[PDB]
Amino acid sequence: IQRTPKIQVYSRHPAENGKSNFLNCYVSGFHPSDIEVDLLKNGERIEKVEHSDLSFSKDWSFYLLYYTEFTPTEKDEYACRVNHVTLSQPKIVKWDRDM
Amino acid sequence: MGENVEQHPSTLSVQEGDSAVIKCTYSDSASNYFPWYKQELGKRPQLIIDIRSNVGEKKDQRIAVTLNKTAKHFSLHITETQPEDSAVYFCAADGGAGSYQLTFGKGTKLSVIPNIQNPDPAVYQLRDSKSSDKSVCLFTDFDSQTNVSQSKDSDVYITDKCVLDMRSMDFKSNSAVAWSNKSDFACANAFNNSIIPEDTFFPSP
Amino acid sequence: GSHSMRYFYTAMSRPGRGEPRFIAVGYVDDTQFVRFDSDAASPRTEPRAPWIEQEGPEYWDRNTQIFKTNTQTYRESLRNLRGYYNQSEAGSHIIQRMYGCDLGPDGRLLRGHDQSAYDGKDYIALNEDLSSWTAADTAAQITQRKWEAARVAEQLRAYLEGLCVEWLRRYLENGKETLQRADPPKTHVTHHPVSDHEATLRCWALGFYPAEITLTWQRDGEDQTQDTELVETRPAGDRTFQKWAAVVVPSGEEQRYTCHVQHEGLPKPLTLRWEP
Amino acid sequence: LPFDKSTIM
Amino acid sequence: VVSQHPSRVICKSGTSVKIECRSLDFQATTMFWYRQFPKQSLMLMATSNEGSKATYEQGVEKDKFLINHASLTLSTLTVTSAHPEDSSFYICSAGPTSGRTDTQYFGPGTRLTVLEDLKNVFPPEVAVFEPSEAEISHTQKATLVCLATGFYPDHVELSWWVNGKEVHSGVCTDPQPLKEQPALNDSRYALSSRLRVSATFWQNPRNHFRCQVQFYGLSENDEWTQDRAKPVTQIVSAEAWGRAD
Repeated sequence: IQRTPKIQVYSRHPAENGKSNFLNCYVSGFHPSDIEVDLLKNGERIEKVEHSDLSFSKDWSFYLLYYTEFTPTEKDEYACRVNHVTLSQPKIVKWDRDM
Repeated sequence: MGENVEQHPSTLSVQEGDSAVIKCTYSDSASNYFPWYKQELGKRPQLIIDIRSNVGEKKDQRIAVTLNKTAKHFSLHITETQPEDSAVYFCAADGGAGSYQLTFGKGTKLSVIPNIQNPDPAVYQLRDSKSSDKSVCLFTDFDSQTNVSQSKDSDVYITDKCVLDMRSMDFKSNSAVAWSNKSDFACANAFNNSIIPEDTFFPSP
Repeated sequence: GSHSMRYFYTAMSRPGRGEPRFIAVGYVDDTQFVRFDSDAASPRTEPRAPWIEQEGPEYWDRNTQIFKTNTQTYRESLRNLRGYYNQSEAGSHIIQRMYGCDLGPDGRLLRGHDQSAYDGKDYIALNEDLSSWTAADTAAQITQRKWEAARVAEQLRAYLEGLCVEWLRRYLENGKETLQRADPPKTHVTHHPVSDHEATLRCWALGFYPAEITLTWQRDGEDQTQDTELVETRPAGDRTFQKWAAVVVPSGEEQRYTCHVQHEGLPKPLTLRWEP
Repeated sequence: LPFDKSTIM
Repeated sequence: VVSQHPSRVICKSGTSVKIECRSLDFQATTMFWYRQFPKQSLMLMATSNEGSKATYEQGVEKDKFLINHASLTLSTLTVTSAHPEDSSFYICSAGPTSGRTDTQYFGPGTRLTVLEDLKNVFPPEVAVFEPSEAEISHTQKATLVCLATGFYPDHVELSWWVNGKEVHSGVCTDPQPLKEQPALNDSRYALSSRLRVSATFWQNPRNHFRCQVQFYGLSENDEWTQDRAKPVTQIVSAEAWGRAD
């Protein structure tokens, strides 16, 4: 049995335009462990993105935090592109500073 | 490899029915498993009891093990000793740094000297079932204080004392055998006044 | 207070893509302190918290020896489970294990754990008594027999009642300023209108530690359990956590709904209303 | 510190 | 349970003797190899790791003692070009738990006897001695004595078979044999044993007594240039039936 990943796109600290922050994409509740996760800046893949070490919840489903250093603005759009074996097509989740 | 297990005493003699105690010491704190092995003559070491670091004492019938992880020493306790308990006892600890192994003690030779209820020391002459011209000397039913010394002459052979148990009527008896190739050989030449007690029943063959 | 130490193991088979991968992560409560990954060029245990960097090279060399044993062991355990289920040597399978100890507020072994999974489903688990096992199916009953023969529960009880507890205490003292310091959350409510008649009221909580938090939207006293849109506690990425709860309320009724924030780091359970 | 004893399943 | 093969080996100097260590009912990632001389201690020689190189102890010649950890069930120890000083009791252990060593199960051991000349090997002569009448009337017990003589080497196992079924009650055998010529290096040994029954059990002529002495000697592949019979692994027995008076 294979589980589909839950995606959350958010910032480490409350987003203030021009102030340095961290762009976080938390993938959780998936099984098996192999997953492809990308951080997007205006529909483009961010080159230097780090991730947490593979761990899992009490229900055995895996969770991973994908993060990058970013400086938010008004005109810049941020998103997260996830692909898993349970996904027929990659799920893109847009970043909203009120989510 | 950073663990040293010391076993004391190296040898132990205990009377049948009495209690025996073997003490061991260990160096490393990574030691959390402590097995006890019993090895009978020419046979393999057999696991009799063991203890872990979360237990102070473990008892199995007559066998009991004690652990003091503060002073870093553990002990084996055998109560109501049987002559079957005679063997080499090894203790071990799984501690140390580097390569994983059981660090064993150097061993303890336990000798349970049997307790003879009614001694009837006697020297008998037993004949061959075939030749009937060949014979052997049997010194039997002697007490445990009696020692069977090797003869000075190399043409006479004397075996060591050996105890048998007749499980059916709780009868234990010590026995030693002697023989010679010299035709002139008499039982008295082997089991003489220095070995056999004064009350020895020694019939004419 | 109530603290815990947990180790999370993941052993993946990958036919044709090399030998099975073994990964291990350690945690003191909600803080990760170690990692191991057999996929590394030079596999060795690595620190993932500052209060563990002080441990000597023997400590790291000791952990690496343990995680190298598990890499060899889980390669054999993955073959055996494949055999128990009559699975092909072409498929990829996962063995997961989570074990560890709980300290009570009295600071003694409260309860110990050792659970294993196969392909994301319960396989075998050590029972509360730390003596017996619960096997999920007949395949796990083969493992149970092997583990009963090898006296694995007895081994675990000694570790959980001793070394687990002794090392957990050590990690709590060495990292007291972060592990024994509860972070209270940062509360604020936001108004985002969805329609002319209805609007969303989100109750935010940020920068708290541990991850245990209770956010409840109460309509004049009664909890709107079915009606509240609660999201999973998420990691901030700096040892802290975030969580929000949104309720779509009618434009004007904003003062009938109240949000209660429950946390360890708070002196009393907060009550919040929307601030225009 | 992790458990240093492992038994194959 | 862990086992070994062979249990006893007699070979000429310069031969390589291969000893197996097998975990019969479990998988073992590690096996330990010990050496046990008449001094009672268990001396760890090496640690066999699957499918890694063996770890040798201090003062153990990695070249004289080849260790191969073939499978999760077998480890072999090769005593390459064995000399009489390599004669020892080679015993192994394995346990189902990997990592910090836990419960270890020992094999039966391998008694290796390396001889510079294979012509000094001889089987035993077994004789059973009937009880004394003086013992029967005096104690109402009847002790039978068995004596195996002229054997070389020390490899011999004695058993009593009363009426075709093995007996352990009322039996006692010398812990170790004695040298017939206690001066030479190559001295043939003699071993004795005793079985005590009641006078009422010995007085029955239907009661059969057999003293069986299993000797471990030369093999089929071993060349024998001398005219006397090959001292192969054989059973030498002596028997006696009950006597009524």
